[PDB]
Amino acid sequence: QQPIVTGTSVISMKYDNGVIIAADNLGSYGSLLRFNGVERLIPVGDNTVVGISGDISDMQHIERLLKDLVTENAYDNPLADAEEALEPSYIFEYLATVMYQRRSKMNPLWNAIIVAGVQSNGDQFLRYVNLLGVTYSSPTLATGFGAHMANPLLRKVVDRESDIPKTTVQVAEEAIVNAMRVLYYRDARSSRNFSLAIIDKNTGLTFKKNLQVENMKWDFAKDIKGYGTQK
Amino acid sequence: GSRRYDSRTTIFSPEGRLYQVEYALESISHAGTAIGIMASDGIVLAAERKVTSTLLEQDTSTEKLYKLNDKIAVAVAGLTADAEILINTARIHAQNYLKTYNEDIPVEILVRRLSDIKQGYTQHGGLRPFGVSFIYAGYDDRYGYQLYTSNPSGNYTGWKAISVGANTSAAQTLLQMDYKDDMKVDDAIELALKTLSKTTDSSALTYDRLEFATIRKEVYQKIFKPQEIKDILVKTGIT
Amino acid sequence: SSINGGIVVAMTGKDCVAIACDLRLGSQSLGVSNKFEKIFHYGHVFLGITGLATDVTTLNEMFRYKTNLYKLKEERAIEPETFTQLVSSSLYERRFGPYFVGPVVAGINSKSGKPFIAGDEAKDFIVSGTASDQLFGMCESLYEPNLEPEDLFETISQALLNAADRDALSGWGAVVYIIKKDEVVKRYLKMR
Amino acid sequence: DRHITIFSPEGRLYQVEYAFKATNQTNINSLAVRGKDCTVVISQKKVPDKLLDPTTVSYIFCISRTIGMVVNGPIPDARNAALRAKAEAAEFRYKYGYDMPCDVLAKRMANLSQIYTQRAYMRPLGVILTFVSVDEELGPSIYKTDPAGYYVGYKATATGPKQQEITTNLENHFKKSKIDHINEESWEKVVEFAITHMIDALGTEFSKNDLEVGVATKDKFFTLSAENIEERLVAIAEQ
Amino acid sequence: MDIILGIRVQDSVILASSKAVTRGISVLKDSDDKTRQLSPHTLMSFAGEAGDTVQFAEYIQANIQLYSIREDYELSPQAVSSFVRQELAKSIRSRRPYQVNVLIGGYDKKKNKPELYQIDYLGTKVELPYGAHGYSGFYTFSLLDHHYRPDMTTEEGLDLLKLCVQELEKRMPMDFKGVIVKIVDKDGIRQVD
Amino acid sequence: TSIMAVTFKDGVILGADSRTTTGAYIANRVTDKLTRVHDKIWCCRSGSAADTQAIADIVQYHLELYTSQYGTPSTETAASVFKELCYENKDNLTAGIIVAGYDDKNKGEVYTIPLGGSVHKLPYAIAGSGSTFIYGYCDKNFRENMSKEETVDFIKHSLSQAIKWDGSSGGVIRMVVLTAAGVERLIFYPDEYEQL
Amino acid sequence: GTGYDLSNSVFSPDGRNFQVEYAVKAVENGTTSIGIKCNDGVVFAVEKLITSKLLVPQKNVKIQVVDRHIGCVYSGLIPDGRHLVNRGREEAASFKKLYKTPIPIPAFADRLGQYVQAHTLYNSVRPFGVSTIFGGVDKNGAHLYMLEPSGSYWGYKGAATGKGRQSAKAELEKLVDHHPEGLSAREAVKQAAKIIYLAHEDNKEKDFELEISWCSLSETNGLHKFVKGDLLQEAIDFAQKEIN
Amino acid sequence: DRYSFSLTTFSPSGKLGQIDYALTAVKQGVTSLGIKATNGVVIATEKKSSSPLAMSETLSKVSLLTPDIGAVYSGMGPDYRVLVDKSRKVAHTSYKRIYGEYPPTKLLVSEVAKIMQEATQSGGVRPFGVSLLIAGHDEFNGFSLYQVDPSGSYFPWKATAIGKGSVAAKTFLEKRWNDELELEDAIHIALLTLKESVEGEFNGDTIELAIIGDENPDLLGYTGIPTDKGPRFRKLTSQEINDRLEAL
Amino acid sequence: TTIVGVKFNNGVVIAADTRSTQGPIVADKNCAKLHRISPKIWCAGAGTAADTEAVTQLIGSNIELHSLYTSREPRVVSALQMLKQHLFKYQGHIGAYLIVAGVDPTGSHLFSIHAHGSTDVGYYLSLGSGSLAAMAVLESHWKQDLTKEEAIKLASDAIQAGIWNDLGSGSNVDVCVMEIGKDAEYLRNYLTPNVREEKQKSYKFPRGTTAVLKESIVNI
Repeated sequence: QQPIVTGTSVISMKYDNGVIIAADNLGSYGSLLRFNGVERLIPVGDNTVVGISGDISDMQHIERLLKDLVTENAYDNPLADAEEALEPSYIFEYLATVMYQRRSKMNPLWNAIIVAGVQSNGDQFLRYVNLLGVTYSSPTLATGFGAHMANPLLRKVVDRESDIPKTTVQVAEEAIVNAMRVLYYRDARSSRNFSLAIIDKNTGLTFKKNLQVENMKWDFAKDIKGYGTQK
Repeated sequence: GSRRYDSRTTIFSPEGRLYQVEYALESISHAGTAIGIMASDGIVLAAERKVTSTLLEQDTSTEKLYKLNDKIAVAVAGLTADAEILINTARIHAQNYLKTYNEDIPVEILVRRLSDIKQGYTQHGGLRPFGVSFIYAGYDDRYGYQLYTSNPSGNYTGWKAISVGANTSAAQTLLQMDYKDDMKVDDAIELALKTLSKTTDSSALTYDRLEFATIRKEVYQKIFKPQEIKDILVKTGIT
Repeated sequence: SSINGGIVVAMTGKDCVAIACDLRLGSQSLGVSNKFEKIFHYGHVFLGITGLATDVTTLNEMFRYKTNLYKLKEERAIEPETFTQLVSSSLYERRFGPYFVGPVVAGINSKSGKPFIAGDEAKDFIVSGTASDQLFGMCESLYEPNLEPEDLFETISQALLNAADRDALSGWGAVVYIIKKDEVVKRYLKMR
Repeated sequence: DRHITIFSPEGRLYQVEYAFKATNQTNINSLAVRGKDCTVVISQKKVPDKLLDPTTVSYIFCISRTIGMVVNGPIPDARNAALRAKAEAAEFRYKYGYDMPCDVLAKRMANLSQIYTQRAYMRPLGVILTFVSVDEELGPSIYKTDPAGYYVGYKATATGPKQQEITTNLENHFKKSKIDHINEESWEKVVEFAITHMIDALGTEFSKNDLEVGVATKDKFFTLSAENIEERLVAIAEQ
Repeated sequence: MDIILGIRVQDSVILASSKAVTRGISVLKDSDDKTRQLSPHTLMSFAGEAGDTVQFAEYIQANIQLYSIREDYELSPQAVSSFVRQELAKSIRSRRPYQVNVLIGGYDKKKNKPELYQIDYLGTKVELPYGAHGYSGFYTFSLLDHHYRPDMTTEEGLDLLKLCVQELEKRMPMDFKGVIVKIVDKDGIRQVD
Repeated sequence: TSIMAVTFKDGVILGADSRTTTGAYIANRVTDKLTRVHDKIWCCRSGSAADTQAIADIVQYHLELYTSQYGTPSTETAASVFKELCYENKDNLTAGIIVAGYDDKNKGEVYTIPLGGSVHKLPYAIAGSGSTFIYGYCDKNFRENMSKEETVDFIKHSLSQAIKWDGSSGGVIRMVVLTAAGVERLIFYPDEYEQL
Repeated sequence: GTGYDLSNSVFSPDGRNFQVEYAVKAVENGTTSIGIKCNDGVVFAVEKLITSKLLVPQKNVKIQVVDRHIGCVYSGLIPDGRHLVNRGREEAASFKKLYKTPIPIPAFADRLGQYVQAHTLYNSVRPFGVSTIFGGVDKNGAHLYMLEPSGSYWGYKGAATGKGRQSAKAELEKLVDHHPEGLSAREAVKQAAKIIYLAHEDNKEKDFELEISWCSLSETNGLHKFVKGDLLQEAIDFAQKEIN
Repeated sequence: DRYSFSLTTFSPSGKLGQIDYALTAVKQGVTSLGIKATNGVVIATEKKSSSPLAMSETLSKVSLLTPDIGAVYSGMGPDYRVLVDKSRKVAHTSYKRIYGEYPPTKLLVSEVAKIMQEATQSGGVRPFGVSLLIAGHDEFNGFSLYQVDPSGSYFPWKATAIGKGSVAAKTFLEKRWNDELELEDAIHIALLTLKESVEGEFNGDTIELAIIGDENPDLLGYTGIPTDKGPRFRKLTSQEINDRLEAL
Repeated sequence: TTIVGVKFNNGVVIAADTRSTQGPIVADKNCAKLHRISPKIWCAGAGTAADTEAVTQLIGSNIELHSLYTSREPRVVSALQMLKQHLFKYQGHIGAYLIVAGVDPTGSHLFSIHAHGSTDVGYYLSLGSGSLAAMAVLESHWKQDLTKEEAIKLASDAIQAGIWNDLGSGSNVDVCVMEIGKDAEYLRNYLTPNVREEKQKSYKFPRGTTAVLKESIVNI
């Protein structure tokens, strides 16, 4: 009914061979920056990462549901490591079902979720669902405050699906890291510490923890004096 | 499963009889005789007590006759515990009717409801029937004095005089012999005690072996105290 | 509750109790009837009920039900103390969704002959309904312990009449019961 | 009548009697004795199959911090009773704010057994339960429950095929000592007594693997490891 | 709003009920009969919320008819009004109360007495010589309090009703399109003008 | 309320103030806020006293069942039971719990369950109205593997400041020390800690 | 006892539940299943009969995982074993939901035992026609259990069920005598293969496929895994050469 | 539960066989008796031990139902224990919680009889294999003694006995009972009547006796409410029984 | 209402005023607020009187049944636990605020319970509209080593502070004293400091001042 501890933006991007998703490590408690080691990117197998924003208690509930789903999928399934592994699309559809059912019981999971992955055919998967069950896909996805600031920057790289094959992992990762820096400049509930995950159809999941926003520019602040007339 | 142990109460025999009802009726044929007589001016209920000992409190034992309300009483033959269950239900029904209509329940409505309860146990639920026959004595402003009987089947019938329990063929014979429509309550008291005396299988009818009640004109409803039973037994010349 | 108006007062005397009520039935300011007696009895126990007249009727019918079943099971009429407990438990059974009523019990215990009132066992006087505060003033001024039944009648009657005269929603006649172990007298009072 | 818990014409419950027979299926004897401030349970352990893990073979259960239970009878019903007793004790502490007494738990489990004697759809459990504690009020306590729903407190008790031999030897000891308890200050000597007495009654020496031992003290119930039983057995060999 | 009026005279009960039905802006009907015969000698008139009144009155009518068939007997007007009061008193505590005010006029053929009961939607029942619901009493009771006599004939009762209706038509701002008048007596129920 | 738990070399110390308030009235000046749910699992309660007492009683019951069926619960298991209660009833229950416990393998662990029923394992936790005023102090002064004495001092200083600044905090400082050696209860009076 | 055997939960005069004994006869008709406890793990193996050429090799899997860390294998009415494993999976999920740790193997054993024993309490239910060998690795190491239709279970060093149980049990006895220090997981896999092959010197009416699984702290990180490929072929080779 | 049907049914002769078999269980039970005096009631029973190691003091054959009502039984002890628990609860929930008053003896006996009757007719249960003697006092009816049988039929008695010795005991009680009997005489007669039916050993450990008598304000446990009566039910100690037996 | 509890060296005292109010009106000058849960367990309630009565009656019934079941003297912690859980179930909608005091085999106990189900232990407690005045007295005069007579004096002084200074409190002081190993000593109207002075005249009317329309006898 009301979110208490909250994560903030998850941002993500397709690139030629995969998907990148990043989220910062902060649990805020209103304006109090209370918890600073909250991982909000949940890998599911080697082919999927779930990025969660919003209520951290509901996030922990979803993470439990995802671990249970992997366990259940392994039951009586000798190919659970192979052609009957969970796909990103299965995980997304399950989460979207849960979210919409919870909404329809007036008891929402107060989250926005991005499922990033690579399908077994090598297709990039990147889809959003929120607490309403509203779903959409785009070459770039961002939740929360990142929807307003990160998406413009990432779309300057990937404006349409025909930009995806032109976009390397280096360019996409640089764009994601710069967008995280911009969020640290401009989101009062952000952290300079973030996690980033790369899901490549060739090189698999690479999950980078304890990244820090670097190369911030602040020295121009020395010149700012008063609010108008103070010399 | 449990099907092995189910005796299947509520089934017809090939003759179309309900055997549990017939066997409950047999049970009642070993219970103490009860008699109802409808006089012109009232109703007599009389019953024989089967349990007797010098150590029984006959002065506080009230096992045969029960008030259902201020206007209706029952005499019981058979399993007193089952009767007490049904009597409590009837008392509640009479008070529900008074609450709804602000009028005292008609006697037939009470009798019909209790007979329908008894019928239900013969048709559904797989339970044994209630092993009790009732005589109902009541007054209402529609028919006045009314005497009913009911049995485990949930049949009920109206009577001028009736007997239930052990000796009922003999009792009904004597009642046919001596009953009259004009007779007063004080005549019917004598006829009741004389019939019990001639039908009892004890050596002599005595005030400890008796329960007695009257409904007579408002209507008053008297359960006789044992001294009053002594008085009436000497007045009738039986003791 | 106040929609209908009404007041009940009970007092103990020397080997006696009095219980009295107004007769008005209202619908807010509109007077509907002056035949709405608020005092009921169940054998020798008297119950006054003030408040919502539908609940007054419903509770009277319910206590008739319960005390008839009591007499049938117990083979004796209910006593005032037992009836007070019965009223209390029956009203608290609707602790949520209450009956909007103020009961007043009066009577004399058949065995001890002690006069009893409740609304507890506040032995001097008990007051209920719309003019409760006028009644408290009157009774606390007029009441004396151990009044004989005739003086108890005068005291309770003057308390009721003068309190009712200062309540808009109650009046149009009053009834007083004077209760003794052998004898109950009902009296009707004119109001002016 | 032989198959469900209804009366025979003799008023017997054959299924309850046959549930008593099931209590000896395991051919195990148990012994309980009271000290001044401890209670000791001895049970035989028979582990003939070399492939068993002996640490998993136990008929002694820790019900709560303070209550031990030893079971005679097949382990599945024993584990049923143990789980139920554990749940009851935790629930009692939650409802009432204090640790369930051993006698109260024994009463509750006996009432469950009575229900199985009275409702046809549940069989009796084929187990005899001996509860032991040091009660906060009653001190060291032994209460034993059976398939009839009977329970009583004991000064000491034994259960199993040879329970008469152990019981008569205990009775003779109390006749020798004129006391209701074992007069020793510390539980190790009560254990050594109980083992010595089981040896004398059964006529067999025990290895540390042939026994299991439960001790209730004021603070806790606990079960001895095989090496603590070794220490007690060598103490008996040397004392 | 609706007008229902009742007068118990020596020999009979007169019930008068307004003919208008109004929904929102418009008079839909000018001829509506706001009564149901509950039994050959018992009539109920009703006023209140749209739909509730007729649903309630027809449920009552069906139950009284069922009783009469089961017993082969007619309930007294007392018993009917007690039953109706019980149903209304229940409804106050129900999940959707019947917002229905009734007058029950009957002739008790055991007492040979007319009886008029007023029952509000709360289940406040009162036997009265004459009765009304809502604002109709505000205009009519002073006429009835002034002129009513218990020994009035039916014709005197009807003339007094005419005076009450004329006063309503004068002072009450709604147009209720007149009244239907029913008489309940020893011969049963008839409609009059 | 001001509550702490601090892991240290030998285990964990729980600390609390003793003030319960109803508005500005101090309804209980000597409250014990340190509730045992298991022998070496304790909680600090903050928020609704009725909710947190009901939860703690239910957790103690569930952990007694766990103990009799499955052996000794871990502190993580207790925190999970607290979580399930706080989370499934988050609309009705206003409970911010700190759970602290010792076991010989994990040593001291601290879990905080804020409002909403998230669980956070932490090397130390602060909670309650008075914790706001000591976030900076605790961040500047906590260090891993303090001695018992250093940890007691750290709690005493922190809670003394929380009491100084928060009207809803005060009275005595209670501590529970959980180690291999056992459970030890400490109390510090105002004339000790107000001199700090 | 021809009077007392028609209904579950009836005691005979000698105190026996004959329907449970008949369920045991159903178990004894099943194929051989075994379990071996090794120094850090458990090995499960089962005889799968090749009733025809038409069965797809390796595909009709009989061993079941519970959670990620428990293996279950059973002999008798295979559908009753699946039913029991479905309950076990529910119990494990419930435990992990309330207590976030994986269910301890003794706890899981009792949950199953209570569920099986409950099928002996009423005449409205049949006993389980399976005996189940199950176990795994938990925080306290490896545990091996065998559960009977009565609900009776114990811990075992090695266990055998089914038609070949007696020869398997004798070979497990010898294996436990000869390796008192505890067998290794890979050697336990080889021995399990040998023991199943020897048990199939009974019941030789048909060919059979060996299926093996294991759960080992060193070899599987305490997760239940099927033995496949090289190590399975090596185990089969060891079993065949130990016979031939 | 698939046993929704009655296990007690009429035979062709009209017998309820299970009830007669329950009465046979009762008649094989240990003897219990009751005697009503002018000023009290005695109920008494033999305590048969199951073992010399059993603490018969831990098994209560005589139970307080209310401060003024006591019960004793013959037959199946566990059934009695469960009936005692149900009787206590129903005395509270069906009466004390409504009327602020403990039930009269006859009404509690009715409630017990109802519980017993339902076991003769409801699905899937056997009758209770016990007969109860229920002794009590109430302000209006005074002292009462009732027998309740497995059928749920109940009868008020001046004196009675149940169980194995009940025929000889009832004959002795018919010899000895009279309307002028005081409670000390009733206790003496009770002890005599049990002496003739105990299996030899006869003392305050092998006998359980309780009285309904005077109010006992020392057992009430509080002071300052003059209208609060002490309990009239009192179990005699083994020492009181021995003291009386030595003077017998 | 003023209620206090005071522990002393071998027991506990609870005390209450006796005024019941209906708003600003004194409905009953001598209401008994100390209610027995069991012989040696007593409670006193602030808030709405009916809820205190009803929860006390229910808990006392269950405590008596539990004592019969266990064959043991009831414990104050059981009354506390049952009250706590009942009130929590009703989420504070039962407006009972209680002090529970008693003696049991484990010793003397004193608890408060709030309508939401929160409990605390204390050596001294106060509840109700007079609780602040009573607590001021308790805080200024309570000591760890109180005798029985000191504790009775202290408790009645705290109630008197409520009586004189809180409008919602008045009339008499009721006391119950529960010593370890002794019967509970209930002291109804231990103090009567508020006796009304005699009126300036008698207001007994002469017989016949009231006009009677008609009389009839009622049959009963």
